[PDB]
Amino acid sequence: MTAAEHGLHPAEYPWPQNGMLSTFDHASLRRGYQVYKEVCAACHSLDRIAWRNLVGVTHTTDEAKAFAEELEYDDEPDDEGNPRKRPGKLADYIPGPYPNEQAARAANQGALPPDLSLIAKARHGGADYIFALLTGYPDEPPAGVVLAPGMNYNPYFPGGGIGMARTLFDGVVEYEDGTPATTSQMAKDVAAFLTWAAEPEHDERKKLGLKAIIVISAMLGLSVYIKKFKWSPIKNRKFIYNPP
Amino acid sequence: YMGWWGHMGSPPQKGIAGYTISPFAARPFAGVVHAAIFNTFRRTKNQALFVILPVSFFYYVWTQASEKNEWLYTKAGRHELAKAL
Amino acid sequence: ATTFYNVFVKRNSAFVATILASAFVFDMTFETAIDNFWDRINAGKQWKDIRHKY
Amino acid sequence: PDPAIALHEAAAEGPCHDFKHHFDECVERVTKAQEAEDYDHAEYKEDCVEEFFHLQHCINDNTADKLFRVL
Amino acid sequence: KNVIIKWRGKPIFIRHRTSEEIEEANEVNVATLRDPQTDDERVQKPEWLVMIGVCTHLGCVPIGEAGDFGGWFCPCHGSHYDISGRIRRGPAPLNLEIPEYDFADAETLVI
Amino acid sequence: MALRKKNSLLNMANSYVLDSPQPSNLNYFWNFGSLLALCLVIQLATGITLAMHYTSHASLAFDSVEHIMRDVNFGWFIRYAHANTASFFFICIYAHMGRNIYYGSYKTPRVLPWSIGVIIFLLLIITAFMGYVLVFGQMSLWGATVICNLVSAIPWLGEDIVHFLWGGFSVGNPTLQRFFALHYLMPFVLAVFALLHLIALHTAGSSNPLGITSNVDKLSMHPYYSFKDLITVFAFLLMFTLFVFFSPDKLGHPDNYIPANPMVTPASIVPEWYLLPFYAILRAIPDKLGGVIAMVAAILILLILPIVDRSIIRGNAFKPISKLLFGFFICNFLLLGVLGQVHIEPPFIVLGQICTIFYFSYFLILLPMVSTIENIFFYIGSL
Amino acid sequence: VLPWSIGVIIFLLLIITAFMGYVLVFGQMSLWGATVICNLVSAIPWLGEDIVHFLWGGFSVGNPTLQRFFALHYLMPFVLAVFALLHLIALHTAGSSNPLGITSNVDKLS
Amino acid sequence: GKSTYKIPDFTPYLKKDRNTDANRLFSYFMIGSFGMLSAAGAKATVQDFLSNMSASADVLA
Amino acid sequence: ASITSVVKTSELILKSPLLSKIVVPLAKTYVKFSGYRQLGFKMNDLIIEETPNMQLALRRLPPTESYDRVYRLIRATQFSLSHKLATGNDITKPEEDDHYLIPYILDVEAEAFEKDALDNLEVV
Ligand code: HEC
Ligand code: HEM
Ligand code: HEM
Ligand code: HEM
Ligand SMILES: CCCCCCCCCCCCO[C@@H]1O[C@H](CO)[C@@H](O[C@H]2O[C@H](CO)[C@@H](O)[C@H](O)[C@H]2O)[C@H](O)[C@H]1O
Ligand SMILES: CCCCCCCCCCCCO[C@@H]1O[C@H](CO)[C@@H](O[C@H]2O[C@H](CO)[C@@H](O)[C@H](O)[C@H]2O)[C@H](O)[C@H]1O
Ligand code: FES
Repeated sequence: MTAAEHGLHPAEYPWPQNGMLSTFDHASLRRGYQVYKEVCAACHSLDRIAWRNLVGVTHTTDEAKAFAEELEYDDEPDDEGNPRKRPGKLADYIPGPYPNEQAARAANQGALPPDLSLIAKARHGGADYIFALLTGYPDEPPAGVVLAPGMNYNPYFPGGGIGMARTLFDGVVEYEDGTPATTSQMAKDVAAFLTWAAEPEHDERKKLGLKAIIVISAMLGLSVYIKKFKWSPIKNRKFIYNPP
Repeated sequence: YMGWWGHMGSPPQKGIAGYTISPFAARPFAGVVHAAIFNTFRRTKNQALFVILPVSFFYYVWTQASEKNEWLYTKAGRHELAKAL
Repeated sequence: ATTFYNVFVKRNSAFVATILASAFVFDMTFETAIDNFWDRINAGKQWKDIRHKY
Repeated sequence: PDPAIALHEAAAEGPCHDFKHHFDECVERVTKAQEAEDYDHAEYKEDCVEEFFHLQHCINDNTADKLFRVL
Repeated sequence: KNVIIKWRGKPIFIRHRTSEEIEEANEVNVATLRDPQTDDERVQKPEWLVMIGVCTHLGCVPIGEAGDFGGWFCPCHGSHYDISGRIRRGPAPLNLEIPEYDFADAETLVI
Repeated sequence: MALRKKNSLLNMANSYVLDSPQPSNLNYFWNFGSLLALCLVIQLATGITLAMHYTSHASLAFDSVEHIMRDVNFGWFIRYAHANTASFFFICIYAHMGRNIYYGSYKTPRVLPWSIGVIIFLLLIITAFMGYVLVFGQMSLWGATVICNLVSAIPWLGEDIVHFLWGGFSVGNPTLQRFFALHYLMPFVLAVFALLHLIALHTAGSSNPLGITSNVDKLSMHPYYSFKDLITVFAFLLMFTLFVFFSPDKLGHPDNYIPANPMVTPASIVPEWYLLPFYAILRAIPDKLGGVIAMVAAILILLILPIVDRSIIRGNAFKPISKLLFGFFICNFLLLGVLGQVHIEPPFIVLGQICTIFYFSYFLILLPMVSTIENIFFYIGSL
Repeated sequence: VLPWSIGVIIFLLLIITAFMGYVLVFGQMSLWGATVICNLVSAIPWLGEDIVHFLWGGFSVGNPTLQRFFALHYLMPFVLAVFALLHLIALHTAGSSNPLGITSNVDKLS
Repeated sequence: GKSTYKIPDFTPYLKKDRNTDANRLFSYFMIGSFGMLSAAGAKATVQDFLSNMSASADVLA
Repeated sequence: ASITSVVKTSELILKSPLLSKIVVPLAKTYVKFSGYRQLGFKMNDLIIEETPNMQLALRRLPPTESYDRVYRLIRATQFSLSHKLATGNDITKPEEDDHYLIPYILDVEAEAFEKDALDNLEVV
């Protein structure tokens, strides 16, 4: 295939979580949530994440309950069997911007913005791909590229024409922690956030792996001593042959 | 073709004396350094060709094929690609 | 040294008891040790490090 | 302002200068070819995507580490 | 325009072919066709190309309007289908299957 | 008489795992048997656990796998362990088969354990393929679509058989539910055949790396091979740990984290890495039916090794030409694997055909020729 | 004695197998069966309640319980088959008894 | 080479202090360490693995 | 393959001057690279014995030859498991690599093959 048809492969950026012993930077996760909430959530759902999932990762229980309680969700019917709404609880999932695929496509000139809960695992490249894509819209498409209508040129996207326009510009978000919200900063934060969303066990997983590595290594060393110890009579056997 | 202990199906053995010592009387790692270095070198040297020849050949094949494929799908390779299809 | 052998190793019941008691202690202490180490190499990164702002 | 802008410009003028020049020369050719009439009724319409990829791939290799260091 | 109707989980391509499209399809000599068929064998109504939009090679779905015979292009192995949905270039052995469809009305078909 | 020998039940365990007489010189490649037993146990334990959380309905399957990943305590571990151990099962099985081919374990008197083994290998492929579909992501669906449409090439009845297996006209809910039931069952069948190949082997006992009788010099299976098996268990668990905890998605394909969409076809449908050589063989034949036959024949042709190996000597330890030929065979099998994942483009099309010819010609031409000539060289060379 | 004693275990597994199968329908008897029978485990002193909640996978019989009973109900018949085979292998040493209770070693039939 | 009462040379492998309690104790420390980590590892494995059967996070909510 | 086949084919080659001139040097190098002599084996020790014919030929070995074979197998097995090679007198010298078994197996097979032929005789 042409390189165009594949898409440009994203650089390997040094993410905080790269590294056998490294967790996510939780302050980055929190900032990334704020970018999701203010920019992506206009078009993209995050359906697999519940309000409770933010608690003790990015937000305290109170902050998360506040976010949930601002929304209305479908309750069980009342006593006359009429539909009712309730305020959100921590067990509720973060609600999407569109009721169905058709509504989503109608709002996006035919293109369907995917759910972002797994997008970091669902693309070759992971965080690097999300980062590269959001930061990689050239001012002008390379001379000779013919974009289909409602497409934007982005070399990281396979085929080059993506239905999502550039969305991150310096100062579209005002971070609550005083971090300067440059395009690159916001892309790094949101890409961290989405990576966490795709694999929320990541921090625990790597810590348990460290314990496992240590114990299994020790057992491997000792198993070799024990093997050599038990086998030494067979290895050290000697013969004397006298033909009868 | 195989029996069990006591009637394993060996031809009759006679004339071999076997000697060994207890695991507790032996140093399990005796001469391990010499073996790890000199013995492994001997054993590897003896088998090296049987790995190197097929691996080097198939790697060369793949390298040539992947480089040609890459070149055919460039601008420069347009004409050669047109003929190949 | 004979003493150590006679007490903890000679009877298998004692040896297995010693192994399991050691396993218990190792399990508890190793947990604690890894926890602290993990917190030091990932310092200022974890929620516990930023929680105080909220 | 966005740190990436400066780093990308510096890497284009410096370690990726040969690729910068390739892309530039490509663009010149293609624009000129589009300017000429009966371009729309041509068999092969040249793009500059290949050269663009070579340049971007190069810039990213020289910038990735530096950029994430300043965020 | 070409529509995509799900019918038994497989996609159905329905194209409302223009006059000049019909003409383009009626050109190719039957002789030079992996699967030799004329458009008249395929459609029961020249303005309604109804096909099962699964590629005959392995079973990917061709992206329409794309191709080299400007019909359908299977992106998987690069097989090109026609405006009749006949195979022209690439791995695919047969032309895109035609379902059993009947025009109940002139404005509605059942598949 | 000792209880382990007296009591009928205990005696069966004893005969297989404790007093079993083994050659005293088995090398580390005899340890894959027990690793495959460990993989089979891990897959049963993790598999039964996932079955307690998985829902086989197509409207819920993908979501149930997300629930396992996100909500179930240690669900992530159980899921990744199950998925990665499937890859390790194939690494161990290819190693075990490689050992058997290099050391002539397929020769008399061990043709029967070998032939049952070939069937175990087929059941493992089917088991792993069905398990892959259960996720109901894009690779799940497009895998089941492609693979079950190959059955359509069976003449006359093929189409009918496909629709019967799918339970409908496409891969959908009926297919998913039936694959769940079968994927649960197949590992138990596989376990039974694994046990049959061992019972068959018990008549001759293990071969050994010299290819001579071991009846002269035996060692109890325990403790010597017990403790030797622990070393490879810990080595395996180290590799397992690196994948499961540190890189759980390295062996997989991102496309399976997109829910199945019968309309949208993914960028590239490639099977799981361990199926790739057979997939390359299938692509090499242009005819649909031809390709399917070739792909099946690539597995069943192992059944003729007992015939086509004409050597008077068991195994390759002492046969320099056979060793070289085997090296080329193994590397070609890996090249086939790699060609299974490239695009169907020049120059890989022709290359894949050559590698396919080489694969078959090993069994049909080269091994019979080379083994015949080595017979003559040993005799003349030692006169 | 050994074939008999393994047999007693086969009988226990059959009861468990049949009980879980009954729950899978998720009708009224399914639910109320699982509720009452798994609350007998609550009588185990000290840990009983904890064990019940662990088996149910929650605080009541619900979806977690149903999914786990499905997996177990599928599996238990295979375990039962293995024990059935063990009791026969155990019996092979003595052979079948017969209605007179005497040896049959004197007069056998294939 | 002929006499079977002349035990072959084992001096490269024989420990001088082979009959001491010190000597046995050491090897049992290795065996016991291995048993200890295996016990700790099995406990960890079982406890973590079976916890899947406890109420999941969605249920606990 | 049958030992008979191997022996007959080898004799055809040794007869032809041309063929022997090119094959005998190759076979000598093959045997040197094969390396069975470095484990103290004689060639015949490597022939597969789990066949009725070969079991019979081994039973017909003179007791001394049989005792020596058992020792060579045990010694080689020990070098194998130790990952050591034979040294000194344990290495099989080319002059010691005698075909002790070939005569016996050729007799066993001769009879077996005659038996098969004669089972198919047709009175004319
Ligand atoms: C107002 C619309 C809109 C906004 C704002 C938006 N997106 Fe998108 N996005 C889309 C659409 C439409 C697509 C589908 C593009 C296509 O498939 O051609 C998309 C696609 C994506 C993809 C997948 C591309 C692929 O490989 O399939 C990712 C990742 C993504 N968006 C992330 C984000 C992030 C992160 C943000 C903001 C921080 C964001 N988007 C903002 C509309 C939007
Ligand atoms: C679940 C899969 C399998 C398991 C658990 C299994 C297990 C084992 C075990 C434990 C042994 C004895 C120890 C050893 O030599 O490693 C063995 C030997 C053998 N297996 Fe397998 N096996 C499996 C699959 C296969 C396959 C696919 C084949 C062949 C295609 C095969 C053919 C053999 C043969 C021929 C032997 C005898 C080898 C010898 O000792 O010389 N097995 N297997
Ligand atoms: C040889 C044994 C087995 C092999 C090779 C095997 C292989 C697989 C594979 C490859 C998958 C796809 C994994 C993924 O990518 O997520 C899978 C999924 C699954 N397997 Fe198995 N499996 C085996 C045994 C079992 C058994 C015994 C069960 C018991 C029910 C089981 C239950 C499942 C379930 C529920 C899934 C779907 C959930 C998931 O994808 O994780 N498996 N299996
Ligand atoms: C799946 C359930 C079972 C199966 C398939 C099974 C099958 C058999 C078979 C085939 C025999 C030999 C023929 C016969 O005497 O009828 C037998 C004998 C026997 N079974 Fe069972 N059995 C099962 C359950 C049980 C149970 C629950 C017990 C005891 C509680 C039991 C105890 C025995 C005994 C003691 C014998 C020997 C009787 C004799 O021949 O004198 N079995 N069983
Ligand atoms: C591998 C997992 C461990 C469980 C055991 C595997 C189950 C398979 C066992 C069922 C098959 C029957 O197994 C068969 O039984 C008898 C006794 O048990 C063995 O018989 C062998 O051992 C006994 C004493 O140990 C001797 O009297 C006999 O001369 C010898 O051949 C057979 O060699 C074996 O083939
Ligand atoms: C016959 C065997 C006896 C019965 C077996 C008992 C099975 C279940 C027992 C404990 C399961 C729940 O018990 C619980 O385990 C989990 C992890 O395993 C522990 O959880 C702890 O470690 C994990 C990682 O290891 C962290 O994600 C968690 O935040 C932390 O609290 C709890 O501290 C313990 O309370
Ligand atoms: S699947 Fe349609 S081109 Fe191969």
